[PDB]
Amino acid sequence: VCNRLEQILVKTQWAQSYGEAENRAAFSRDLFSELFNIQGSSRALFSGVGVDDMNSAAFTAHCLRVTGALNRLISQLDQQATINADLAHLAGQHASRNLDASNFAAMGQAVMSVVPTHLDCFNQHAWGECYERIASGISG
Amino acid sequence: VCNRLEQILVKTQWAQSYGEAENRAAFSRDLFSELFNIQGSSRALFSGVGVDDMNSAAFTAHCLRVTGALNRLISQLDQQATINADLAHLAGQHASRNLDASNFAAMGQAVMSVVPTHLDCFNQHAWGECYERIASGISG
Amino acid sequence: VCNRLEQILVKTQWAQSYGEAENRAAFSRDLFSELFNIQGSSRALFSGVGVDDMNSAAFTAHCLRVTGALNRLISQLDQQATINADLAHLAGQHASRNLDASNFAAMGQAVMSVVPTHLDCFNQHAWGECYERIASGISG
Amino acid sequence: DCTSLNRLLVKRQWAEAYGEGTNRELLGNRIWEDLFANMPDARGLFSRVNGNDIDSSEFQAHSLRVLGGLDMCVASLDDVPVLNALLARLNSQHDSRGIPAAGYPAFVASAISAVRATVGARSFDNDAWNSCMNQIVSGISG
Amino acid sequence: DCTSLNRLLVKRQWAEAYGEGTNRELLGNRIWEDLFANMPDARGLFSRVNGNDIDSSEFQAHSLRVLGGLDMCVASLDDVPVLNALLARLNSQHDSRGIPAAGYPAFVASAISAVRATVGARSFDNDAWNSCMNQIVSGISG
Amino acid sequence: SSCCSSEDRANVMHNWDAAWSAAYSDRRVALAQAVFASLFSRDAAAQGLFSGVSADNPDSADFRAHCVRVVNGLDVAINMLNDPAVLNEQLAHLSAQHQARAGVAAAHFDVMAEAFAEVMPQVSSCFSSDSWNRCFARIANGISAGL
Amino acid sequence: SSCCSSEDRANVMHNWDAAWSAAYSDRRVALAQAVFASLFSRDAAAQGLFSGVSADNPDSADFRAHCVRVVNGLDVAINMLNDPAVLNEQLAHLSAQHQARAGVAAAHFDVMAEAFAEVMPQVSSCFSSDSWNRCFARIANGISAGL
Amino acid sequence: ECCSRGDAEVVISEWDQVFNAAMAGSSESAIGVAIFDVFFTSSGVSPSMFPGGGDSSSAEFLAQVSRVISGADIAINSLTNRATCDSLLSHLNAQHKAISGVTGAAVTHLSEAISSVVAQVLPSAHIDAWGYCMAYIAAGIGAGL
Amino acid sequence: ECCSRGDAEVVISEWDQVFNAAMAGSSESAIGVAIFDVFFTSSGVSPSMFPGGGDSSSAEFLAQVSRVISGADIAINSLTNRATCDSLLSHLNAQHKAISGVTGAAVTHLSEAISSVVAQVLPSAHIDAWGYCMAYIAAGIGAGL
Amino acid sequence: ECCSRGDAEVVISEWDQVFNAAMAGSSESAIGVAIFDVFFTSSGVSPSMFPGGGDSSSAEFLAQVSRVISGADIAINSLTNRATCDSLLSHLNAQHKAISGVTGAAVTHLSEAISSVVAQVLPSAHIDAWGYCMAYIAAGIGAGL
Ligand code: HEM
Ligand code: HEM
Ligand code: HEM
Ligand code: HEM
Ligand code: HEM
Ligand code: HEM
Ligand code: HEM
Ligand code: HEM
Ligand code: HEM
Ligand code: HEM
Ligand SMILES: [Ca+2]
Ligand SMILES: [Ca+2]
Ligand SMILES: [Ca+2]
Repeated sequence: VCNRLEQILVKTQWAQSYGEAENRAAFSRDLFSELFNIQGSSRALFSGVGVDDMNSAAFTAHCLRVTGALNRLISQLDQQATINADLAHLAGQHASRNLDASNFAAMGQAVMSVVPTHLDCFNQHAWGECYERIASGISG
Repeated sequence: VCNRLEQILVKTQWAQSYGEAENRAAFSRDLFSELFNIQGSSRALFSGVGVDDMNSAAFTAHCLRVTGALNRLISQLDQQATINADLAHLAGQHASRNLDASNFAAMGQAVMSVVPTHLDCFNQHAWGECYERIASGISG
Repeated sequence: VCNRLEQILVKTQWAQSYGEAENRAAFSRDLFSELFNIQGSSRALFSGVGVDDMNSAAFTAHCLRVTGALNRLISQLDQQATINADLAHLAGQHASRNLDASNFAAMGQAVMSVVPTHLDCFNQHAWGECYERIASGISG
Repeated sequence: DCTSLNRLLVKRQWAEAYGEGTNRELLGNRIWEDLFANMPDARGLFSRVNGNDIDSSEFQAHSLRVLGGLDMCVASLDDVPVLNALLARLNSQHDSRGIPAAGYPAFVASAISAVRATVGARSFDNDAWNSCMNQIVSGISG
Repeated sequence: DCTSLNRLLVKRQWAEAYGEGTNRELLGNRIWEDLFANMPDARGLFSRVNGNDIDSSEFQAHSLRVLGGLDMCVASLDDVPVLNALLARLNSQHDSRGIPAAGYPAFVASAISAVRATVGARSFDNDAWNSCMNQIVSGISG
Repeated sequence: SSCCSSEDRANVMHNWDAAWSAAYSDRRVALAQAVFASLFSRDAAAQGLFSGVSADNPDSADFRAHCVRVVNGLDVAINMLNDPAVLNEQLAHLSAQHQARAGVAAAHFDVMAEAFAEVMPQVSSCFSSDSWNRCFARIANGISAGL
Repeated sequence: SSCCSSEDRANVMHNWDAAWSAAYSDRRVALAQAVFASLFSRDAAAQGLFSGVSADNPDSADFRAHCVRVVNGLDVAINMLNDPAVLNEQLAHLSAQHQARAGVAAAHFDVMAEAFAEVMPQVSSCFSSDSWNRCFARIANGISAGL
Repeated sequence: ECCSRGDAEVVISEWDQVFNAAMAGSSESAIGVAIFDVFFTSSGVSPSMFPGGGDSSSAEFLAQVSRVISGADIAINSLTNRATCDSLLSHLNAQHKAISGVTGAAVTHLSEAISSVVAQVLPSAHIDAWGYCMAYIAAGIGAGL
Repeated sequence: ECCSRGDAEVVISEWDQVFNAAMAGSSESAIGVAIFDVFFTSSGVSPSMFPGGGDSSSAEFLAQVSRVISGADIAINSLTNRATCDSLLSHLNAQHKAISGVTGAAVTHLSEAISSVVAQVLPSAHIDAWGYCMAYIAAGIGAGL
Repeated sequence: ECCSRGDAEVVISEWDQVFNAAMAGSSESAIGVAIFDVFFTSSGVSPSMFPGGGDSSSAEFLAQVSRVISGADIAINSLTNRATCDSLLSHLNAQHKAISGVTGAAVTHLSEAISSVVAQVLPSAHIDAWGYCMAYIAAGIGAGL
């Protein structure tokens, strides 16, 4: 899942969307905005990071950590042993939060709702495969 | 599938992407460009409409008929009996072509690769539901 | 001192300089910048309002109070009994600070160094008269 | 007759004229200046919403209520059962207020005149607007 | 009542509407077209300044005189002793001209209407303008 | 206390105007119907307050017109957020109309707020939930004031 | 003969409008009072012409209103310098009003001109004395014509 | 020329004015039924040959009406590129050649029904440009019929 | 947020509209007296505690009124920089802590008196933005009172 | 101020110059290992406390290196908004407080290792702006350590 060619499209289009964004904080906030809009039950999971005000420093910080996590993972997609280690680390940071598969499918739809709106070219399937690669590493 | 609220997002975002496109011919061509890029076996199905030159009048015409079909269907999404009749008509125009489910999933990915690149707001799930509504009506 | 006609020029040119300034905080800071540049001994009088960082909120605040004081006085220049009362109030807020006449002459030169640089028309003498009116009310 | 095609034109031009935010207040202003100029005795009916000062907050809110009532009806012109139910409530909201029957044709003229001035005379169709406005006031007046 | 706060608003909006040079003539034009449309018998009072041709030099100078008279009063609204002395002279300048008392409330309405059209209805306060204009014409009419 | 700010109002008006069908009532009926379904699901008793407009038959003309009225009421108020002096008059009006309705209480507006917060994300592109919750409060508090 | 030119008129109107208090009479009283003080100092007899408005008490309402009228008269005329056809009517009007005043002679307008030429440099920023003297002549000659 | 580039651009502009952001996607059905009503009168063609028998209450006809408006939208929006437009017209021509009883005159009657209904809903419409560009469309769809 | 950047910019804009080039420097006194009149009614505070005893004919009070409007002008014009604004509010807070009988509620009553008088003289005023930004000012001036 | 807006913008600009469209997503690992090499020397900290024991051949450490560069990228790219940056620093501060043997000095040593490696790969780097903005980051991450 997420083969060597699919990684190229995802890395490129991540760069042209996230890596060229004027306001990385807004971009990261839009992503969690969608996720909440897609799955309102997800929002309460973030009571620890000041979700109540999505423009708080505390919540903007969380959003930046996650898109930062997304960025460091997409860059190591070709380094299978490095990312597996990094994914297992992320899995341990999510295990206590009792997440389910609907949470990860919602995050993926958020991811793929936000990313193409900052592009001229989008490969849906390549992105679905490689989001699954990450979510599957994080969900366990 | 494709409930009354999901229809609103799809109709709006179809309008802001397809309905605001500078060059409806290019937009329609990009869609079949992706489909072919996503599933190279699909291309030979269009030997009747001059697929060999994707910039031919014959092939641009086909692309316009299909995005026109997409447009007339999305506008009648709320008129259940009208669209069912229209979908059954489209199904009869595709039945002889021995299409399979991979063809319709590829078309959907093409649809959802092209459409968001002309938007600032995209609801992935709403679009998946309502593309399924159309494809399921056409595939039979 | 500061007759009825001199008040008109001062009120107008205060408006076209201070009242049209893009950044009233910068304008007020420039004024105390000059004063310090003109009389370095004056600076230590402001140790209570964070003079050590002239861009501090504490010191910008002081600068705004003073140019605000200047503004409310220039507007009441024609209302002799009101401004005398207001000047006597300001005199009481400065009496404990053991200021001397060189301090007030330095402030005046600061005032008349800063104000004309934001104007096309300046009447030196009218301004000297009416600054003397204020300083004399404040110094006692 | 407020025909299928009449309704389409009235819908499209109403949407363009009504617009957004404070610009709705512009439309409303044309109406009441014209109405109270032609029928200045009607102004007294609006004493509770300060009809003597149409630029006040009280009358501006009333003005915007009317425009919204009108917007409901234009939006429902294709759905007569819903249209009738909206006019029935509008009818309750106007009865036993001593409103002279001449106030309605006069309001229609002021409203059509304001819309014409917003969208442009050359684009305009008085027959379609009169037919559909009459179907609306016929449900209210009484 | 032309209150302290009324006077402030009338002062500020008058200053914005009155303006400079030929643009004062624009204001004056709105007034007399409206006044002579509503009360066309008043036009004969202005025979000496060519009231039949409001675009002439004679009437335009008169129009600009009135606006200046009005500007004196608005400027003096905070100084009643000076205000009264200005209205007294204005009163001499209008007596024994056969001016019907209805010409004044009508002039006030035309003037307020012109000002409203210059500064914008949404910014406007009819109560404050009517109260202060009445204090002015009460000193002139008689 | 968190305020419906100038920027909050622009987001709401943008989300609203962009999901709005300017010329046709089908869409605003669909929005209100999902809202009431949500509202009645959270508070099965609330439905009894709407007997006068045939709430037990959500697909009837009688109820679909109540739908148009509520949505219209909201559209007018939302569009007045840039003229809050005017907005205040309009909410005081909505307030009195809801005081005349036996059973309606401020608690119902909290459920109504939850119903819109659930439905708008499904009709509105790029929906700002924070701006909506704060300006919906601004509007709804004005209607529920006094009851 | 030197003419109040198009450029002369722009300078005057600029100096005037920039020293003008649009909303308050205090300033235009102060301008007129310094003007009359100057005028009466140059011609102690002139003051007797203003007995009808209490010239012997310059701080009285009665005289302060005469101040507003003269300044207003000038402001109207100055503002008509771009429509001189209109300006001519207005000066012919001012002319007649001053013919009805026993004692007023063209010589008084020269003293009046000196009084403004002394006072304006003290209220007006960047004051163009040449443009003023020529357009004040243009205006004052029209009022004093015939007397 | 007959339906020049400037003619086409006006027709596309006004067609889009009719189907603006407010009216697009809700008014096609009422437009198309009005067009057919106008067409049945002027052509004398039988509604029975159409799906649902011309019954504007019949879902079969409403969808038939939906296709016709769409095909018109498509042909019209392609007026600026005549090579692409000729191909779309030829496809429509082939589809109607497979249909018993479609005549060149009936095709002209339907194209003109579109102009006249557009003018009814858009009074400013440039009825000459529409006349020129609908006759070009009608000649392509009804060629050899 | 409560009194956002957009809220502040509107309040500053409208405050400046009230004190435009015509009205600045001549209307502060009539404004401030009107504000105090509104304030004495809503607060029930005694004019006797003020210099000149609230006597709008008293030069001592007119100057007191002049300071209050100025301090408001200063605080308002600093709304765009909240760090600077908090310091100005704290200075005013310290000055009123030195004064017997200044309560948090009376401070709110005075801040609201400013909004309402501004709305009376500027009917288009955005009374919500004023409400938000005057309550932020009133909380700073009346903190711990 | 220390790490002003202009300082921050330069650091972000040069950090982005290092990670331009060519180098982003392929050079993070070689950068981070170089940073750690510099850091182990200057700090004297044991590689054994790190995942994979500092072994640049160990996938566990390469991922650890990947997190550290990312967290730096995130903190740096947030330098223009200090409220957001302080929160990110506090999260990192809490994460390292949970770790036995992280000292304030070692944190300074790691922040400085980032500047020096950036200067090695970007000779034009403004080493003063980096010094100021990395010390602000190091004080946030190593607060109370
Ligand atoms: C699949 C992609 C995801 C990535 C890359 C990701 C990344 C992260 C990161 C970097 C953190 C911060 C860890 C730290 O440094 O403390 C975090 C925390 C968290 N994540 Fe995710 N995450 C993902 C998916 C999800 C999903 C699907 C949900 C739930 C719908 C979720 C819920 C949370 C929660 C609840 C926290 C803890 C917030 C707190 O500290 O209170 N994450 N995530
Ligand atoms: C689900 C969305 C689809 C829509 C709205 C659609 C629409 C259309 C339309 C309008 C036509 C022209 C009919 C006519 O007027 O003659 C057509 C033809 C055709 N479609 Fe589709 N189609 C869809 C999906 C697909 C898929 C998934 C494939 C294959 C991968 C496909 C293959 C074809 C072929 C082979 C033709 C015939 C071309 C010819 O005339 O030689 N379509 N389609
Ligand atoms: C003549 C024009 C002046 C004006 C209008 C003026 C105005 C003011 C104002 C408004 C305050 C703040 C009072 C408060 O609200 O607490 C103040 C404080 C002060 N002024 Fe002035 N001032 C003037 C001249 C001077 C001069 C000439 C100096 C010294 C060179 C000076 C030194 C001070 C000091 C030391 C303070 C106290 C700062 C503190 O709180 O620690 N002022 N002035
Ligand atoms: C298409 C025509 C009209 C529409 C859509 C309309 C709409 C409305 C609406 C929505 C209200 C608010 C009802 C409420 O909440 O109490 C209202 C109130 C009212 N309307 Fe109309 N109206 C129309 C014609 C007229 C005419 C012609 C008159 C009189 C000449 C009139 C006089 C009134 C009065 C007196 C009220 C009550 C005012 C108050 O609240 O004190 N309306 N109208
Ligand atoms: C605020 C209200 C008014 C103001 C400020 C005003 C102002 C003036 C002024 C300054 C003059 C010039 C006096 C002179 O130098 O002879 C004048 C003349 C005159 N005004 Fe008025 N006026 C007002 C209302 C009216 C009204 C309501 C009427 C009649 C409907 C009227 C009729 C006249 C007439 C007949 C003259 C004399 C015309 C002439 O010179 O032949 N005025 N007015
Ligand atoms: C922002 C929130 C709301 C808005 C904009 C709104 C708007 C309206 C409007 C315009 C009407 C018609 C008034 C009339 O014609 O007399 C109405 C009626 C009514 N409303 Fe609301 N409303 C809101 C919230 C609520 C809530 C939360 C409840 C109760 C749960 C409620 C209960 C009712 C009832 C019982 C009626 C009368 C029903 C009938 O006409 O038979 N409203 N509302
Ligand atoms: C540009 C120069 C002048 C202007 C614009 C001007 C303007 C005016 C105006 C508007 C009036 C009121 C007319 C009325 O209500 O009847 C007036 C009155 C009068 N003017 Fe002038 N004037 C000028 C020069 C002079 C000079 C130089 C003198 C004599 C030295 C003079 C003597 C008088 C007198 C005696 C009156 C009547 C006083 C009264 O009302 O009791 N004027 N002037
Ligand atoms: C401007 C002229 C016309 C246009 C734009 C037009 C357009 C269309 C379109 C787009 C279709 C759908 C084709 C398909 O997907 O199978 C169609 C079908 C059809 N048209 Fe036309 N048409 C025109 C004139 C006519 C006329 C004049 C007649 C009758 C005399 C006619 C009779 C039919 C019939 C019977 C069908 C087939 C219904 C079916 O079997 O499903 N058309 N037309
Ligand atoms: C928005 C609220 C307020 C503002 C902006 C404000 C502003 C001011 C300012 C600028 C001063 C002058 C300080 C100095 O230079 O010494 C002052 C003084 C004073 N204020 Fe306030 N104030 C507010 C509320 C209040 C309230 C509510 C009270 C009474 C309950 C009050 C009572 C006083 C008194 C008695 C003084 C001192 C007069 C003196 O001793 O010279 N203020 N205020
Ligand atoms: C500028 C200074 C530093 C930055 C930016 C930084 C950044 C990070 C980041 C982003 C993580 C991952 C946190 C997580 O997701 O769990 C981390 C973990 C860690 N850091 Fe640092 N760090 C810094 C300094 C230091 C220093 C000086 C030491 C040692 C003395 C250190 C030791 C560790 C260790 C041992 C872990 C945890 C590995 C694990 O248990 O998974 N860090 N650091
Ligand atoms: Ca985009
Ligand atoms: Ca794009
Ligand atoms: Ca300069």
